[PDB]
Amino acid sequence: DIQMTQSPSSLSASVGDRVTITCRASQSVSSAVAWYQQKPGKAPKLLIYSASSLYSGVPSRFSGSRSGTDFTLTISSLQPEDFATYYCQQSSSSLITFGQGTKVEIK
Amino acid sequence: LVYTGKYREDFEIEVMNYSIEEFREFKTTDVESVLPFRDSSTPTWINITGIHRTDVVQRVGEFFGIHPLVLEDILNVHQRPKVEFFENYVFIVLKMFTYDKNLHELESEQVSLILTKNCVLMFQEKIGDVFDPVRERIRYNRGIIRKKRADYLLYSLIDALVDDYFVLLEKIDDEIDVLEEEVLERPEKETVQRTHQLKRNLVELRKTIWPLREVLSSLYRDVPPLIEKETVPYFRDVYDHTIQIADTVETFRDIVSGLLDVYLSSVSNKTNEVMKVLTIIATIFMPLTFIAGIYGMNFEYMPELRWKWGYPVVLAVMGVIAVIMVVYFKKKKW
Amino acid sequence: EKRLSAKKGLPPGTLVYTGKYREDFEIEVMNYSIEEFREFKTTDVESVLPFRDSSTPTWINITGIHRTDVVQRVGEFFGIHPLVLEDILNVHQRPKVEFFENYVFIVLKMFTYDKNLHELESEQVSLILTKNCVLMFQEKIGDVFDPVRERIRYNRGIIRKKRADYLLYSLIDALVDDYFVLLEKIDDEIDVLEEEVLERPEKETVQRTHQLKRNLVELRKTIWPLREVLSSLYRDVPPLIEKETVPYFRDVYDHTIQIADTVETFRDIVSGLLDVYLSSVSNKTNEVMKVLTIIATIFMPLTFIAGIYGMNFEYMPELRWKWGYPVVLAVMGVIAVIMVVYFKKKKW
Amino acid sequence: LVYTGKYREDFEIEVMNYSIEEFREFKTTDVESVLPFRDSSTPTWINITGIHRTDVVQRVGEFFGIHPLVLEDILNVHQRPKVEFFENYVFIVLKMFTYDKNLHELESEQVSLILTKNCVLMFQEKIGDVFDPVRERIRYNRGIIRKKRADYLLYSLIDALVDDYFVLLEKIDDEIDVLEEEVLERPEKETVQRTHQLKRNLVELRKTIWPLREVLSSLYRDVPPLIEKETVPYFRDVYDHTIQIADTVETFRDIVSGLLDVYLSSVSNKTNEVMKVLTIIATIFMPLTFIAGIYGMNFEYMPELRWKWGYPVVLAVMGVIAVIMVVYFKKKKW
Amino acid sequence: RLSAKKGLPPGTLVYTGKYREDFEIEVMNYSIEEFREFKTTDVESVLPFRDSSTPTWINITGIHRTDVVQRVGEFFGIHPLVLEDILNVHQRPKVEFFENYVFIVLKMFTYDKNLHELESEQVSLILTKNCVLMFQEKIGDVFDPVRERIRYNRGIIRKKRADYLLYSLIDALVDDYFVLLEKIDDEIDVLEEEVLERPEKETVQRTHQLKRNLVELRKTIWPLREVLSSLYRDVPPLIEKETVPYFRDVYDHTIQIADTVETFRDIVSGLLDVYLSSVSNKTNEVMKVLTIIATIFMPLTFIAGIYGMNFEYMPELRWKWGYPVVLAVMGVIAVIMVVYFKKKKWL
Amino acid sequence: LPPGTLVYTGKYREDFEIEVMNYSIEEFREFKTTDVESVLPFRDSSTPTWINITGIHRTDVVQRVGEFFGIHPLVLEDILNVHQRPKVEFFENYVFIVLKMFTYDKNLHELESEQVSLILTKNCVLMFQEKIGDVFDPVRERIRYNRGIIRKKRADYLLYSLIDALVDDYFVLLEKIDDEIDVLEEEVLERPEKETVQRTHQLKRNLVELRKTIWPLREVLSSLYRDVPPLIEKETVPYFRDVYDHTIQIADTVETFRDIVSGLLDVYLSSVSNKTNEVMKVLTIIATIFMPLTFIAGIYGMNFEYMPELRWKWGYPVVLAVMGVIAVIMVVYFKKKKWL
Amino acid sequence: ISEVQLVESGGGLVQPGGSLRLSCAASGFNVSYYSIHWVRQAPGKGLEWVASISSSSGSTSYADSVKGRFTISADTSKNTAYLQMNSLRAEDTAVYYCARSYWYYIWSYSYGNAMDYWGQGTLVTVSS
Ligand SMILES: [Mg+2]
Ligand SMILES: [Mg+2]
Ligand SMILES: [Mg+2]
Repeated sequence: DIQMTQSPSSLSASVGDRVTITCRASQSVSSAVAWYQQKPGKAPKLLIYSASSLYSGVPSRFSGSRSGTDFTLTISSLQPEDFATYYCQQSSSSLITFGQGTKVEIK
Repeated sequence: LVYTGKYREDFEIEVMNYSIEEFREFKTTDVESVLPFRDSSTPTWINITGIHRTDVVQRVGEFFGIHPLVLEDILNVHQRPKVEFFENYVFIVLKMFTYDKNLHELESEQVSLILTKNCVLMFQEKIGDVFDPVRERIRYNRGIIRKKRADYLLYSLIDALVDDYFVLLEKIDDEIDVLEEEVLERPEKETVQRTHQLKRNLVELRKTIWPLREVLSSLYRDVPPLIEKETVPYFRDVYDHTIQIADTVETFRDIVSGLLDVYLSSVSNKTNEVMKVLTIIATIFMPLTFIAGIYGMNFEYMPELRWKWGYPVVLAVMGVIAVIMVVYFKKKKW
Repeated sequence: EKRLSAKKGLPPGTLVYTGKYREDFEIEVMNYSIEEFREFKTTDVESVLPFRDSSTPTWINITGIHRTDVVQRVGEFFGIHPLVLEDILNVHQRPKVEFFENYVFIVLKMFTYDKNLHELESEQVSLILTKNCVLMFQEKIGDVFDPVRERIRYNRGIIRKKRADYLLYSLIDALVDDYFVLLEKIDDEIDVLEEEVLERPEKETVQRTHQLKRNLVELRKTIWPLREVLSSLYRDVPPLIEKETVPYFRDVYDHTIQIADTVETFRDIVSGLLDVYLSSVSNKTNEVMKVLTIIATIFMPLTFIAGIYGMNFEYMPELRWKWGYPVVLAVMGVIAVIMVVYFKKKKW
Repeated sequence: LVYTGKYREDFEIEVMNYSIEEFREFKTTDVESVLPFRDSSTPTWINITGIHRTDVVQRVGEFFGIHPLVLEDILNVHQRPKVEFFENYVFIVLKMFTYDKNLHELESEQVSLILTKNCVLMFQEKIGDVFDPVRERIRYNRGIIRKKRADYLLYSLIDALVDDYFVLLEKIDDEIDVLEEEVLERPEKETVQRTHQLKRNLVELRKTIWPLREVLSSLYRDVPPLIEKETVPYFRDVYDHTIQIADTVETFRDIVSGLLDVYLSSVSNKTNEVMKVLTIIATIFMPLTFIAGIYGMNFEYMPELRWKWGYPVVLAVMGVIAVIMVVYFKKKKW
Repeated sequence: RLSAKKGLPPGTLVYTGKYREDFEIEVMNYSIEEFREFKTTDVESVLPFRDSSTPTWINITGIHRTDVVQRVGEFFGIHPLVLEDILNVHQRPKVEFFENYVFIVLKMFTYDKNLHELESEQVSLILTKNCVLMFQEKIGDVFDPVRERIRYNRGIIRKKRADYLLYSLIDALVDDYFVLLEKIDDEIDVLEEEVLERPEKETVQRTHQLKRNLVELRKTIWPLREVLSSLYRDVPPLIEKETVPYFRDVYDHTIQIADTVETFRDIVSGLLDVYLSSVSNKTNEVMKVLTIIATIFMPLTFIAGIYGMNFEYMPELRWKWGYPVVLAVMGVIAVIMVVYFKKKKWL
Repeated sequence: LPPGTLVYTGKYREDFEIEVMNYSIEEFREFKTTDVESVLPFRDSSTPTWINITGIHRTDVVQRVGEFFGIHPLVLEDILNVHQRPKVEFFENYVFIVLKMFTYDKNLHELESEQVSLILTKNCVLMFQEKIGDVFDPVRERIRYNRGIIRKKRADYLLYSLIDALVDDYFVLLEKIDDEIDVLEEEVLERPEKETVQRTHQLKRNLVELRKTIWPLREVLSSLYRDVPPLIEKETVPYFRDVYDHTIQIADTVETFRDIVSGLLDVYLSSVSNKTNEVMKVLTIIATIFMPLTFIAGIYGMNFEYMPELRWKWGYPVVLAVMGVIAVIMVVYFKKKKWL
Repeated sequence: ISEVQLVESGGGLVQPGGSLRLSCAASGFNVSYYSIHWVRQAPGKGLEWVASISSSSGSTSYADSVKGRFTISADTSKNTAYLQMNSLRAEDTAVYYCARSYWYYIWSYSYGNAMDYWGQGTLVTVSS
């Protein structure tokens, strides 16, 4: 079972800032990593797949990249609606796992 | 009949004689215990982890009725994967791989399979392999392995080997990602060494994966009586998996070759830059060395006393000529 | 025997879009005849399924194949073998042609070239020719088949008076025309890069040159299978294609021949450009090493003799040669100017 | 309608109606009146010059019923030559190249030819063409120019054009020989620029000539609608001339390509010789200066003293080590 | 040589090859129910098989004896020009159709890994009625799998006619082409490693030899496509319609071979440029070392000669530890220059 | 000039002869004359005849010959024009063939070309040459000595035999050029020089000239075979096809030679780069040895008043010893680096 | 025709050690061409993947946290995927989402799937 370690868990920033969330895998996950955002009381929404490809309809401020077993999600310029919890996901195996989450708070 | 490899350290012979009703295992080092298993109706799996101990392999060779030439084939390590068909058994040569993430070093281990009626034989040079899932499936009655014949055991072994190749490809994929990132921006001599080593690794991988595709194709396409007709789709699946692996290997080769080409493209600029540096440093110091040497000559009529205080004027002209050379080098962007 | 492929870490029967474009989806149909035509755009596939059993030729164009459900449904309703659908969804492929007793399946490539970033991007387009339908499969909005659309819309040419075979010919002809315009773009890019390579030889220049080299190699590996496809089209005529419309396919084959020859000439030109770059950089290095060696030649012997007169043997004729030192400087100047004259003789 | 031409200095109209008995020459500077007006009795060759006065183009197009599409096509400079066939007339567009040794580039102008029954209407952009031999052939009644019909006029014009291309390629051959002699004797930094200019000129002529070759290919063997069958061997001859010109262009491109490679080899040899001079002088003069600085150190107690002309002994040992270094270079071929 | 039989009348049977030591005739007459292997030396033994009602494969190995070739051609009614093309080893691969037979010329390659040498042997096939006539230059074939499939009914070989036998032979020859391509790719890889790692003169000589081998191979392969395309697309009366798809498959294999050889040619073309780049990299490492040494030691010797001039007005009378302070200046300059070189990542 | 002009553009006017060989299955005759009227009455003949009017510099004789045979003035212009691409023309009465003959010089490294023309009318073969000496001697020997099957055929076989002899001469030329390419590749692989580049450039120019002449010959033979004229008998097309195969083989050989000569220059560049690397290695070794030692000699050659220099650990020998130690350390370092 | 929708049904309060079944109605798409996933999010915790079904092939995958305790299945005719939960524990209390994913391509040997459309989610409470 591949473990995704997502840090930080309690990021805080103001609107217009730059958010970086980094995510690490316990072993090799060949670029099969996706990101989701979940506002409280709702369902998760897909943002990035293949660790770089931007999902259709997702705002262009979201970005992703892969450095080996290290993955990062960036909100280049925060918005009032960009405050939620973001998760990792590996799908290189039939058993797919999530990260523990990262809440971006209003500063 | 000599072991041509390097691993001549450890020895032990495992046995897994299994059937639907029950299974029996024992890890023993004495030759005579693993002999009478050819008469067992139930499928049997013998694993000889020592090849340098040529006595045991010769003994089982003349006990199982397998030609001495293929015995030499087991005892030979530097040999690409191959398959041979004989009336009594089928001979298959395969390779395992271990890749070190830190050291970037890829080493290979040969495994040889001799499949006879209701019995399969391995031959390894070292302790450690990837056939463990097959062992677990034989133990806890997980799949359909225990309810079938020895050819299915051969299929499971080859399937495990191809799965290990998939894992190795994952490791190489991470390495290629990081290496491409490093070469594209901020390259270094260590990065070039890593690129060369990874290219060599991929060359070895291609050279050992193409014969594997050939072996699996010859396995399922024309089926010798040793392989049942029901197990053909399984070997066909393994053939498809080998196709996947070879395609990934080719793509990685192309990426690494492009990485090398882009780096070697810019060598002449490096030559020109080193020339510029050396020329600048040599030109602004040789005339100064000359004038210092002339004024350090041991003649007796040198006006080296007073004469506008002596050393101030020579230091001034050295500075003036140095800054003039610097200005001259400012032109043409040196 | 043809068979669907088993892929590790993937359920046995699933078909996967092997691509990068997932932005948009569209289905466009033009049902045309001698008298009247009709065209509409839709998302529902049931709106376009019944055209399979139709009399007048129709051109069903499906943009966006990331919708594997639509591809599977169309292939099932039209009776397309699953391996052909798996080939449709695979874009890491070379152009190909496959003949079946009920349909013919063709793979082509489309190219958009950008002056900025010097990027050569490929889009795979698939054609299935059936009893009276040509199935168009694409990945994203934007193609080169506007001329065929216009001819259908205003009864130009002879396309309205023919069958689906002429429609297939027209689409392939338009794609080859796009190949020609791409080759012209490559002319422009080679001209710009050759202008820059002679006087500004840098690392980004050779990066661009090697990018062009790889682009041309890809263009060759694309054009050769295209030429084979057209050769098999006109010189192995299947039952789906009439005895007519074969001269047209021969014309398209000739056009492919011209394109291949132009690609070879491009490869030769770019190799010449790289040689020019290396020559220029080598000439600059020659100039700098020439100035270095002139300085060294003028000064190292002179520093040597200054060191000779800078040592102390206590019994040397150090003086009384008209003070000697002026004679030493005279020898310095004489050998320096002789070396200067020699360098002028060598035109350095 | 609109044109991309740049020169508007000169406008002139030439009329030339000729037959066996006599010919008419007026040379009116205005439109005046065109003699044939579709007379279909005598061969008429009217020359117009200039494109700024577009009204003449529309007038002649409307009078003789020329389709407006080709009329729009004529008023261009960047279009490649092409041929179109119509029942009423045949439209052929060509180009003329002029070359000078002083500046080393080519000026291009577009020429159109329209052939109608006993009427050959043409187009022009500059004065002073190569059709003076054709005009002299008209005037002095030599050959078979004054024999039959008007298509032979078009053949004569095309023959004059291909003769001009032949002499232009001869001039290119002369300059290629000159540049070959220069490269094989005197290399320079500007020589590569000159050769690049020549190569771009060659690629431009390669771009332009092949459409003319295909136009002449379509003129012959296509069964033209209205052309006398007695003039087809002449079209074959001019087609062969175009074929020879194309082959000569390809060979010229090959030679110019090889010139770059010989220049690159010369540059590398230059680097090598400069390097050898630097290395030889450094080797011959660095140890000598080291020894001189050794005997010049200020150590109070040194064994050095006058020992049978010690200063000549040290100078002699310096000289002999210089000699051995020199002979080492000589035997090493430096 | 290429000017053999220069001044000779057409149809003159002259052998233009380097093999004059071998000769044997092997006949493999097979039917649906039985076969009969037969090896002989006499020409007259194989002549009765001209009218046998079963598929026959007469393999004449060793054509330095023009008498055998002429006798066989006369009995089978082959035109003398076809015979003189049979004996002409340096003929281009081709296919020619006549009224009663089909004439084919192919080349099969032998490769040597120890000495990077490419050898070619010309093999000619004549397809007359239910008979395939085969001519070679030396012992050693590539059709042993075909022989074995005839011996033991592994396939449909004995159920079909002579055209299927011709198919089998062409297919085996194309299989050798695939094997040879594998070997050449292995040598490509080893030479690429040699070029990138350690450039030498032996390396450039091997690269030139490999380039020559690839140009010969390419010149040979391209006519093979034309031969196969002529074989299956246009039907002669001698080839049944049921064998056409097989010839189409072999044509596809030739397509693959041509594409692979073009890739190999591209790599070999880039090899020498890579070699020059690598040698430039090595000499630039030497350049960097020389530049570093000069950069360190020219300024220090300059300031060691400036203190050591014979001017008698400097404050050298133990100003503030003159020798120690100048040595400290030496060390400071050397350290800062080494730091600069480390920053630029040369050292 | 008008198309009917009969100017001759060539460098050869020294000699002029006319050679006629009329042969038949039972009758054989041959004679050389210097008069056109002597050889003129052969057009209305029922036996194959070979008229070889060599030495094309007097245009009057060929004008008269064309007038007798009805030869069109345009092909008179083309046959009197030396700078003509190899060509084939078909006419209802005759077929016109323009070919070339090549001479190569080993010592001068120069390639020379001679233009030969052929006109086949009914049962007559008219040959036109620039000078004397050609490659058709075996044809004459076969006709004279009763060999082959030439004497029992029509003029089509004679045309084929002449073209076949010309192609065989081309084979000989390509063999000589192969020998030259072999010696050049040996000379560039073993002992490169400055003149190597010029020699390779000359060989490249010769090869491009060869290709420029050869490819039209292949086209001419292809048209001769594929589009059979009514003049050439149906039975003689296989011979023309054999000559066509010879032409395509020659073209392939020319292409191979071009590739090899293209690679020669890169081989030369690799050699010179290796030389440059060796000489830089020598320079770096010397400089590395002798800059630190000069620096030390300068340090201990100063003029500072306060120096621990009188007698410190024997004084003078110790610095020489430490410089020798530095020198040997650097020498063994270079040996380990394999630079030396 | 219509937008892609996922609706869950069956969330309820079940005694520990008991059983309940959750339904997932699929609208706007055919359940055969896609893979249906169940995702579990405990109150105050993050997302946890629990199950997966490939209806066309019938392939299933289960997390080790529920392996041998859950069962996932689909009805192609009903366009509905199921999750049979029995032998429930107190830790199974969560909101259970239903999601749809597609397979995408990275290399020849590597594949990945991303979840596009999620259901509202139903809450299951194991207590008392
Ligand atoms: Mg002193
Ligand atoms: Mg000194
Ligand atoms: Mg012959």
